[PDB]
Amino acid sequence: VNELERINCIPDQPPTKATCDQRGCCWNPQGAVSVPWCYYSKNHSYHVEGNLVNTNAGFTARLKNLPSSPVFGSNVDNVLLTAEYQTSNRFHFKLTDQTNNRFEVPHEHVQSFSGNAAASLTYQVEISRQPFSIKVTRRSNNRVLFDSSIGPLLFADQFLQLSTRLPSTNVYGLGEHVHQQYRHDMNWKTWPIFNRDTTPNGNGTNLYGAQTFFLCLEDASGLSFGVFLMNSNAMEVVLQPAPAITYRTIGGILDFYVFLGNTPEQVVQEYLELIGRPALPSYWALGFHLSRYEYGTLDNMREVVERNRAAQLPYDVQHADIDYMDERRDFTYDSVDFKGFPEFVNELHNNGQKLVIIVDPAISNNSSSSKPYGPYDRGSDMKIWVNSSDGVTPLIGEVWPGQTVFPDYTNPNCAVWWTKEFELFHNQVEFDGIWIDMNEVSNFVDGSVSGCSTNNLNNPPFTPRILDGYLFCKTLCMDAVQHWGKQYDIHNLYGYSMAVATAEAAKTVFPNKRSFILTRSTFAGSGKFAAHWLGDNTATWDDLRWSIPGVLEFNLFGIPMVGPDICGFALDTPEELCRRWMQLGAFYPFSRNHNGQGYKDQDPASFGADSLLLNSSRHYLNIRYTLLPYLYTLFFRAHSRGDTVARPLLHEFYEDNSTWDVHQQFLWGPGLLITPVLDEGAEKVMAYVPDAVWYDYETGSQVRWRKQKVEMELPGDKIGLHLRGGYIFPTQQPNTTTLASRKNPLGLIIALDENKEAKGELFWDDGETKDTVANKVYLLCEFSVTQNRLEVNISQSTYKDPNNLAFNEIKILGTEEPSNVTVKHNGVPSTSPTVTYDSNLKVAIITDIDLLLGEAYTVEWAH
Ligand SMILES: *[C@@H]1O[C@H](CO)[C@@H](O[C@@H]2O[C@H](CO)[C@@H](O)[C@H](O)[C@H]2NC(C)=O)[C@H](O)[C@H]1NC(C)=O
Ligand SMILES: O=S(=O)([O-])O[C@@H]([C@H](O)[C@@H](O)[C@@H](O)CO)[C@H](O)C[S@+]1C[C@@H](O)[C@H](O)[C@H]1CO
Ligand SMILES: *[C@@H]1O[C@H](CO)[C@@H](O)[C@H](O)[C@H]1NC(C)=O
Repeated sequence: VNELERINCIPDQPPTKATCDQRGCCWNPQGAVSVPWCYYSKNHSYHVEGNLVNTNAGFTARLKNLPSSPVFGSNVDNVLLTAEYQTSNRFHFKLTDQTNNRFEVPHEHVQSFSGNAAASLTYQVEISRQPFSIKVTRRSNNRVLFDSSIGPLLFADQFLQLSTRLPSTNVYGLGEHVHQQYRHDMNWKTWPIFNRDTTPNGNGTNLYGAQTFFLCLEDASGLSFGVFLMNSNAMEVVLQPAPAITYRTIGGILDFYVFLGNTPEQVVQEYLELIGRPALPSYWALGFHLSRYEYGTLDNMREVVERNRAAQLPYDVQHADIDYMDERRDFTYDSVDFKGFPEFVNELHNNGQKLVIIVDPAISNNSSSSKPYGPYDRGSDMKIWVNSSDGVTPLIGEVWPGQTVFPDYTNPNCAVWWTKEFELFHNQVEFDGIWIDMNEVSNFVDGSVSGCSTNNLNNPPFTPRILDGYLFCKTLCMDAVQHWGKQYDIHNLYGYSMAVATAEAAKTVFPNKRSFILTRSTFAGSGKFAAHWLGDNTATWDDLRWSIPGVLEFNLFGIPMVGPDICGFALDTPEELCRRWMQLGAFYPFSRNHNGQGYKDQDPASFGADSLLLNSSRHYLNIRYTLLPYLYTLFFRAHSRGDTVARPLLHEFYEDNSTWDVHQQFLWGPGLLITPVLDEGAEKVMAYVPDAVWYDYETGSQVRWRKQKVEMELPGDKIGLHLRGGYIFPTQQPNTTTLASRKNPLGLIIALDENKEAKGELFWDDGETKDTVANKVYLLCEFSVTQNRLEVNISQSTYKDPNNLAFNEIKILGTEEPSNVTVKHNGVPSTSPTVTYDSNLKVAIITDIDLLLGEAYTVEWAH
């Protein structure tokens, strides 16, 4: 037994031969660091009893427990395996207790499979019976993708474990954590997953959300696969250099999906087809957002808003944190410090901006006839609180307002209550979107104001290595009771259920609009409802660097609108760090500068009306806004097809092994390469330039670099931005708000490849109506350039923007001088446009043209 393949039999304590012998495992203390001294033997677990049975969907097998001493308690004697060949690219298998119903995640999107095994499978499944293992191989090359035979199946009531070999070390995903790098360290690493309010720092703890998905790039051909575990109990995932991964959970069932794709993008698409593709955001949510904890007063907030508006900062959204509230209570505002809040909301709206308000789940229980607190009275009337273990008394904890009860968003009636609270509050403050926070759920006491009873839920036989080592730390008692079940089973689902309930509330408060929901805690599928931010980071260079893997991983998870707090939540931010973070932050799919309580101001204009930081911030935000039609179309593809938005280099450049661990650069979609300076004092960045033609975004000059590491010169006012040859990028003249920018002239940037060809697309709808994609009210056009000729081709034409939008500029990169430029409309000539040519840079710009959005054109030229 090769030491890299040993599966640890003593995860719970310092390894001893005595414990090893008792557990019937193998003892060998002579390995390298982290190699398990005690590891499972060749036959520990389950065997198949009798024959497999064909079903319409796949097959079932009965697994029988081989005799073994009970380590983490009540072992499951008869296990049922149910396997379903759900699609050509997705396999589903579950291990359940044959004679008892167990908790299964009540997911809102995923449904039970009815139907027949798919035809033309890209995979094969192989079951070994003595001892049990399950293998999933790729049919084309027989590559073993999933293979549980490396370790036992373990299945006790509060301890379930299965391992899989992996075909490579290119492993990406799992969450929510700060991994620091994007490609996984496979060198004996354990990642705990249990929704927790904790600082995203260098300690590798469980954080706000629970994401069990990972993607593996098998080799340079691009062939990739993914694995998702549908389980919401506390768990940890163990990575080792075999390479192999082990999932270790403390309840529910092992419900696994395996996805195959021809590229990393296709694996993500397969995962999202299962779990739910992300919502198409409101176009305004793609703009820049500004926020802080404790402006203190509306006057102070209003002063910040005004100096950034005075600076002409692209600036769509203002967030109001708990300081707007009357003593930190939801659905109120402070009538003294925030007197005139409704007038301020009108000011934002008149300026073409949006208000996003924070709402916390926990509700103050302080109410009397003397001073009623409406949300609590109404919630108690409807009996929609999380209860203590007696099943009848609302659990009391403590959050921002003091003592609180917690809504049980798993109860359908709770969404009715929540909806009414928002309707009532929206009648006072006409906010545009909702930021749901502290929804792990976060509790300032451990469990409840009276602690937690000692029992198998609060104190289980095995505890994954979660921060502080107790499940109820800074959250609710594990024996608290909700509609879907006990907190032990549904804790990781709280913020998911809250986001589902908040989207329901939006149906009434914002009829037929998308609005915007931003959530802290997530589960698999949360992106269908909400954006995410990476939580309470710190103003350090480490946090700046660590942000990029976090953004890429949430894109894998189908929450593409993701970003950190730009400049750093905790601590005063250094000018240089904030300047670099604003440059990079202009390109986070969710772009928000947010700051903690009491720290020095870090809004862009606070650095000086004429400062390098403000100038550069404005410059790069103006570039972001210019590329919004491109970014929005990327979101359209995430929503409709399941593509990533912020995308790892390796998803486009998988043939090139130098991209497999790149985490200091990323792409927008296939075509825009972003190269930030991430090191203090630096005016350079060591960067990778992939195997494509690349053009400097601002000058349009073709770089000489290709497929190579470079030292990119990036002075204090620059971030690297390069356009990929072969792509056509739709643009729109920027303005300080997207309300205004969407009325502006459009442009095309044609970045020619080595063959002088390029292709692109543009999605365009009204930017805010819900279901425009499902109801087919949108424009989708395709651009292609193949020598001497641009074609604009319309594939869907069921929305026509009333603002007379047209492409009034075409910039062609990598071209010899165009002559005789001719424009045809539906094949019919043809006015001569203006052409400007830079012969040193090989850039042509065509102007004095008006190609109406939604019409077919051909633009032809000679050389
Ligand atoms: C939490 O406890 C409350 C009682 O405090 C339960 O309320 C019941 O709710 C239903 C309406 O759905 C009513 O038919 C019952 O009359 C209520 N019971 C009482 C005693 O008033 C509530 O069901 C509990 N929640 C959970 C998840 O168990
Ligand atoms: O006092 S804090 O440190 O700021 O509290 C944070 C943690 O709960 C934890 O660090 C401490 O409670 C334990 O020391 C909490 O997450 C802040 S919330 C999310 C943020 O984005 C909003 O601006 C804040 C107000 O709504
Ligand atoms: C930009 O927006 C302002 C409103 O903030 C508007 O007055 C102005 O005309 C817009 N500029 C255009 C049309 O580019």
